[PDB]
Amino acid sequence: DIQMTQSPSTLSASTGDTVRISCRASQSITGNWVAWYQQRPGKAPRLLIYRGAALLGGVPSRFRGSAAGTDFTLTIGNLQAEDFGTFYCQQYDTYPGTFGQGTKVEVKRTVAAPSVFIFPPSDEQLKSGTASVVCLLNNFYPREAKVQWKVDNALQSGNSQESVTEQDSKDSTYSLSSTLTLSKADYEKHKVYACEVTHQGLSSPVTKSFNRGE
Amino acid sequence: NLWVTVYYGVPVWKDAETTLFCASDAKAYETEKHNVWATHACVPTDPNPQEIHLENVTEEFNMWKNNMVEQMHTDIISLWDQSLKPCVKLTPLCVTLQCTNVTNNITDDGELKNCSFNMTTELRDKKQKVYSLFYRLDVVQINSNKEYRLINCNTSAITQACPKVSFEPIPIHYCAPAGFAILKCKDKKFNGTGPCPSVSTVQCTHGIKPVVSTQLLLNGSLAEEEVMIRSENITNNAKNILVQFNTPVQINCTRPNNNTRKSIRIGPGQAFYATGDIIGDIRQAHCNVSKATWNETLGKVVKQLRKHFGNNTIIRFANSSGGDLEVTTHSFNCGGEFFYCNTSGLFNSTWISNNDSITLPCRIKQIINMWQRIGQAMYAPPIQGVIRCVSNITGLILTRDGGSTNSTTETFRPGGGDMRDNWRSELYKYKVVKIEPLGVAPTRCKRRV
Amino acid sequence: IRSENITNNAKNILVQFNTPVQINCTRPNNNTRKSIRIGPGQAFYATG
Amino acid sequence: VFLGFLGAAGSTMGAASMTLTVQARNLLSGTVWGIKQLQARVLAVERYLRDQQLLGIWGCSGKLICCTNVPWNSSWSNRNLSEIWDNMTWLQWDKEISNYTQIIYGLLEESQNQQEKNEQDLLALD
Amino acid sequence: VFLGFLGAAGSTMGAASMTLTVQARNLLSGTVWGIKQLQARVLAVERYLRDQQLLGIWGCSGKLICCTNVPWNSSWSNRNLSEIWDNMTWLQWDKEISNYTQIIYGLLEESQNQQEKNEQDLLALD
Amino acid sequence: QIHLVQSGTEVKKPGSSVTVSCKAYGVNTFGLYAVNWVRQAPGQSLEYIGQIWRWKSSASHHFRGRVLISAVDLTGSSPPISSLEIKNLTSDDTAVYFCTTTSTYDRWSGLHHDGVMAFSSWGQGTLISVSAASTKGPSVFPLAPTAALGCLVKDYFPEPVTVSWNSGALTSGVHTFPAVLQSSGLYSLSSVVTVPSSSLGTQTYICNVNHKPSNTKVDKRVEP
Repeated sequence: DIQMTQSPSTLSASTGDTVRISCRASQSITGNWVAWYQQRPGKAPRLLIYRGAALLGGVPSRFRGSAAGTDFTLTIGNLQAEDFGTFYCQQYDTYPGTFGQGTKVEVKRTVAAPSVFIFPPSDEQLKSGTASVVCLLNNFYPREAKVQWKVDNALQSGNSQESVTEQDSKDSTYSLSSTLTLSKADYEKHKVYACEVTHQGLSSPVTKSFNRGE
Repeated sequence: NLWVTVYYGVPVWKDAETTLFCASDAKAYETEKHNVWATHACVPTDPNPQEIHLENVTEEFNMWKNNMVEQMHTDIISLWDQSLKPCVKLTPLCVTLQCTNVTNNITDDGELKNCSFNMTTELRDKKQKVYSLFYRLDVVQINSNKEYRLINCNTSAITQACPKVSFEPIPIHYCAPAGFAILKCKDKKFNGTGPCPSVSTVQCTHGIKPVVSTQLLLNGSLAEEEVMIRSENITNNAKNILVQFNTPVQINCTRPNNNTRKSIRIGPGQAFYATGDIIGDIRQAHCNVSKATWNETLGKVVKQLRKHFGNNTIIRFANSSGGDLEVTTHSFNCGGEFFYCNTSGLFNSTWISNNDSITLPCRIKQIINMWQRIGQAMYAPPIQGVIRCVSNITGLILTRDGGSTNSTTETFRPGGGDMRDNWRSELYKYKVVKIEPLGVAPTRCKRRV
Repeated sequence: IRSENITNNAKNILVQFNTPVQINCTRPNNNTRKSIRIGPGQAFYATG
Repeated sequence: VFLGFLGAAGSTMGAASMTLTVQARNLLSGTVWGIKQLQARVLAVERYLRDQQLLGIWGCSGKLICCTNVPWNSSWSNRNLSEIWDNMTWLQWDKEISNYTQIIYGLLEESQNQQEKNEQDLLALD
Repeated sequence: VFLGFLGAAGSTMGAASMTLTVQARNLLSGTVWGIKQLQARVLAVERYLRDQQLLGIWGCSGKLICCTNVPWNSSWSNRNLSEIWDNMTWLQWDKEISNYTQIIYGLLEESQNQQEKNEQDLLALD
Repeated sequence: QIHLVQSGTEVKKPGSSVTVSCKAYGVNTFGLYAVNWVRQAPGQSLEYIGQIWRWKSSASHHFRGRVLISAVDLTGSSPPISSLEIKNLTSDDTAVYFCTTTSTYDRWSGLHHDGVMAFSSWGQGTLISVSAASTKGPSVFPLAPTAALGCLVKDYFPEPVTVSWNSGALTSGVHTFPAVLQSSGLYSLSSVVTVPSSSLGTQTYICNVNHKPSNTKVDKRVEP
């Protein structure tokens, strides 16, 4: 199997811009048997370019591909609103046909520090037998943000799950939800529970925490 | 390290199209008679029609997009006028006609008229008073005794194909030039689309009579094994569907009337061949078909439809819908004359799952606009006496009905009328390509310094 | 200014503009076309 | 063997290089509706002299075989000698070559006969 | 380099002997008033086969370059080697040589291929 | 024009099997078009499963022997369609499944390369969800508190849940996060709202969670 490593995973651009998505292959594909697809969320992908630089009937002239050895590049000059979405590169030189990791194409916006809140478990949850602590990161740009849970000044991993919103047309920002879950009995094995957010928009890591009852 | 190396005359071909050329052999060329139908300048056929088979070649065949048909479609029309242009122009024949119901003893509820009209002679001053007998389809009345006039007078300039030139279909072999070739798809069960398993190349087709006919195909090629069902797209009722027999079917077509040809002088050099009075019994045209092999034909056919449609279902036959007489009826030239026949009782049937013959009425029409092109008509001179032609039915054209009731019954009737379907009958196995004898492939070879 | 020979008055002289000139040509009458049948296949388009 | 016209098609190229003089020989083969048989053979001599012109202006000048000082680039259909001649036919291979034929051909005309036939007068002018 | 068709024309011949594969490749280029587009391409194949005819029956048999055993007579517009190729162009030079070209050409057809191709059967009759 | 319509959504348990239909309207025949089945895992890339070209079925070596891909030419009633059947399901097969239609008529098309081809026409897709859990209504808890509050909708199956605030009264600043699939094989999400803290005691905030699969509806008050 051929392995397609796409790059970059995420890029930001604005209308009219010239944008470049690169896709490198494990072997060299001389016959240029590589395709390009656009997938807006939920709706099925649309075939954009085949055999390297072949334009599918009806695809705008703004889309153009270049194939050189192992590296491939899809180029979008004059980026439009309808163009935003996620892009994938596909090879079909060898069986089976394989796709790339994908490239998100988001809109541009000034870097925004995230509004951080911490939510302790509801008292209704405690008598249910499980305890969930939620950390909210709202209106953050860019979407690259890491969060960790610190109890007793000690790391906690493997029991935290994340969820991220999708692009807002009005603000062009994202929000994220980090849900830490653990047993009722473990919950009262310590006093302090902390959510720490590392983000570019913050000068130094901002930590928001709570002691039990406070 | 590989290089590039050129090889001339490699077995690389690409698909393209160009102008082809006819082969009438030499035997129907001797028919002569001052350009009998087609054959005049036609190239002779190969005495040994070499058929070379190619191996490991998977070629995708399409008879419906095949370009060889449109050529054959146009040539027959051009060659048609190429006869009529030296022939006699009947444009002066548009005249008020005093006609009568033909002489018979009652028992009707005519169609033949004793038509007296004032005409002209070779001497431009003196004129002519003549009578002739015409079929009802070539004239129309105008509003004492009723007066009539020809049907084409308000449409297209009428000519008459001179009696030397005939209409008789002559087998034609279409051929390709150098750098190109023709491919014959020989696999027995072949629907005409998709890839063709059996691919063989020839420089000329088989004998193809450019039969000018509707609703039925005569004298052509026969299928093999099961009767083959070919359609471009069967989900569309509008697209015509073509069939090919493994068993030829006999038909005897006759004009039983014994005609007289009155040649009247419109010249100098011009003249018009009219119809004289029938000699003896008044009969009407007709053609006979065996009912036994017919019933078995529909049984062998209905078993083939149940592969493509249902394992067990209902199949009904009904007569046609509507259109021009050239569609609603069966058109063809029987020896000099163009017959138009009522096809009804053939298709009176309803089939589900598990000794005599038939007969059909027919009509003859002389003025013919065939291929509908306006501004120019043609008149077919009458042929003296009883006409008889025997034909062998090799093919069919049909259409389908519509939604009606869900998974209930499908009905079929005649169809076509575009002569491009007539040429698809013999061209289903054919298509054209072009050679790319130059090729570049790598090897360790390199030229000098 | 282009001419084969300018000393001959008879030879025509041709000019070429650097500036195109506008003109609006009209037939203001509202015509009727009477198609009369001289056929078959012939016919004549008259003025109404 | 005599497989006729195009008979060595679906065989691979290393065995299918034997009908070269067969298909090279059958390439040339030497009032209205007489026009139908006159226009058709005009493209035969044009298709022939195009092949003879390209064969002349490439560094070969001789029929049915050639070699080149032009390298087989690794941007061009990278296959081994069995994977070119012995595994792939002429349609299968020329299918893969169908992109980069002109990038071959400019090197055929220009790096050979504008170079090495220029070298013939320079090495022969003594 | 490629200045196009006839691109190095008004340059001298020594700098202008490089458009040869340009003009050689661009020489062939692949009912009434259909005849207007018909007669156009007729003269090109006759001109081209005339060039391959006389090129073949000259002692050269190869494209774009040739050398001869025919001496340049001193009565044939006597110029030095810079004054031929590097001082005078193809039109300027062919102006000077155009009187004597057939005097060259009979020696090209006849003193070479009726002589040196005739000597080949003598040298190879063994 | 070509439109590929595939079957409706299906939820199924592990160890079971499932076949998805793919109506191919506009295609003249599967002899001039090939059908490729491609899978897209949740929020990840796509994967080739198999195809059917020249009436020859195919498997990925990864999916060798586990899957069957069949197709039939058009009935007189209906256009030709392909079917994708999968056996011995695992939670790792939960994904969206795509139908592909690609013209095979031209050998030089560049869309295809000896069976391995790109994908020219696509269908809507069929969501196949594999989990051992059964239908269950959600337990809704409050995320109590410019300040922000929310509702935590946890332990529900299957998707989806709709969250509205004050019966639709509060829409600005509402972020309903997408569902995450818990280790328990159950779904859970939270919906948060940003509002001015001066109005926390003035106005009351209630989120309205509805789940049609379990036919359950709860309105949870987010008291500070």
